[PDB]
Amino acid sequence: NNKRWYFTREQLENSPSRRFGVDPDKELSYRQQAANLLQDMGQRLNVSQLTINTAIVYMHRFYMIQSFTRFPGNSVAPAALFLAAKVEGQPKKLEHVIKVAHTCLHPQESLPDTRSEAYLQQVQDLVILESIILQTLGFELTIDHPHTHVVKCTQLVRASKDLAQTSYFMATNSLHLTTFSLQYTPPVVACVCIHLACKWSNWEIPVSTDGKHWWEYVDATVTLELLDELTHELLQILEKTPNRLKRIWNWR
Amino acid sequence: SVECPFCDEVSKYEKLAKIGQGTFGEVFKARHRKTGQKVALKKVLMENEKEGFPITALREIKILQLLKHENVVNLIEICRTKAGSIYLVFDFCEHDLAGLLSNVLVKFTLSEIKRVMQMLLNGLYYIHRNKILHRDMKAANVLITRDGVLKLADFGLARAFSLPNRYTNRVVTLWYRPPELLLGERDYGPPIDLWGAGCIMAEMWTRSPIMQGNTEQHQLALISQLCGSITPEVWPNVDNYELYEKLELVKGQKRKVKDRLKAYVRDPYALDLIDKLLVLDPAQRIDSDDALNHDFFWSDPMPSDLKGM
Ligand SMILES: C/N=c1\[nH]c(C)c(-c2nc(Nc3ccc(C)c(S(=O)(=O)N4CCOCC4)c3)ncc2C#N)s1
Repeated sequence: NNKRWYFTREQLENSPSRRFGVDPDKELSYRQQAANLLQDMGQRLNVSQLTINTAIVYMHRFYMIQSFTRFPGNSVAPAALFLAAKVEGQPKKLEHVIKVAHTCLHPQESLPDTRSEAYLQQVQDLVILESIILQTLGFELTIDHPHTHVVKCTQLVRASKDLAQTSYFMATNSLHLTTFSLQYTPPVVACVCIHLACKWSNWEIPVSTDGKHWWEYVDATVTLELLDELTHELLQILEKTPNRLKRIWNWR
Repeated sequence: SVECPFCDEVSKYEKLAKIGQGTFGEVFKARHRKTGQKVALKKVLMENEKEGFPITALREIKILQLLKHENVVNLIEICRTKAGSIYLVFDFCEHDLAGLLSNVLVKFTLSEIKRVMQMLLNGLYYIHRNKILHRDMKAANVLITRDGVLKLADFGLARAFSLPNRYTNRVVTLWYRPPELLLGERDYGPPIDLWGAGCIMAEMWTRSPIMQGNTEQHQLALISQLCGSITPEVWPNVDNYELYEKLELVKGQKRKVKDRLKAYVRDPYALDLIDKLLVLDPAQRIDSDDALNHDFFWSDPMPSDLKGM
């Protein structure tokens, strides 16, 4: 369906990982870690933030079906990134992905002889995993890219370069840090990020001459009640994340 | 064993017949084991794939998932095997235009030929509107269902396009390949598919591919012997292709499109439309929108439904 990859809060609590004894808290970590690894590998592999985001969504969704107890993020991440790069038209070679993943996970360790049996195995392992990812997602790899939605919103609100830059920051961080993508459509997430960026920069969006709020021009469903609940959730996890907020903090 | 809600094993289908037997490999007709629904199965071939799941298959899948239209073949689902293999599953279509056309028993009225071209051009309008180039137009890729609905098929060479573009030049079967590509173009668009529609339209009367070259040069020669010869007068800026002179095109040739096909076709409107499809300059070549609007589809006998096949 359209609702196939969207989950109620109740459904997120009953995740495959919870079913194997993993705390809700532990699981959010496992996700944040995977998204870190994706971000790190993706930066070294020189891929776009769009490609990394795709890989993060793949990851988020993969773990609504599979458990972290059976497939560790350090195994899935590289496979997800390999796939996302192919899908987004920035293909990276299998050997190269393997190499970069190796340095990330084991900075001190030494790369295996590419002639070895141990190495041939891990090549084969990554290919196997990509295939398990493909089938888990039932081959649905076209992702709606949320950055597009953000740019559009910041135009409607005539945001400064700064406001927009902060909105994009909120956007990228929501994927690494929250399961919003599993619960809310890209356009709604965009509103949330813009809402919070305003709140943070102390910008106020003028009530239309119609007395109608902006987000209404963006998604019918969206309400101020929902936005405050979500921006709050997003802010709290930002506050937990060392140095993240410093990047958008007005230091002057 | 691993959970897998969204990818069913292909054994749900029962193989009936290796219909394709093609160098393209391999299409099976099959039957849903519970409902009897007929489908076509295509295995993703992984013979020379060192880069995991073929980027080529991802592209095709992405495209079939996007394209939903009465005149475009319908991908039902993707199936696994349970080992390991992968299969694209399509709604099955009884006929294919290449087969019908080479069958001496089969006969089209002017009215039905109109209908066929209408559906085909309508499919093209749809895929192009969705930023897709088919890149493999030919009679054999045009299917027709038991109920007379035409479907464009085989998106394995298709690709999205946009907005200076550097697309792959060696696309499209030689006989259906437009001048642009043969002259080395990499910044081409929807007009390449329409050139193909032209060759197919003509084929609805000639019952055989009009221009059967053996090499690119032979192909380019054949095209010149039909459409006149490639001239910066006829095709503004054609000279700036590297191969234009560097490929000794002919010089006396003049347009014989209507004369050489005059025999088979007869109907003035049909000849006029074919002439506007087989235009040399891609930018002067008629598009699906205007083609659909052409008087050919709006004069008697008006287009009719498909029957006796
Ligand atoms: C690119 N080739 C194809 N792949 C699929 C899935 C095709 C298809 N075929 C049918 N029915 C059907 C019936 C008769 C024939 C002859 C054929 S054929 O494609 O194998 N043919 C044409 C080329 O030369 C040999 C014969 C197909 N239905 C649905 C699909 C799809 N998709 S074609």
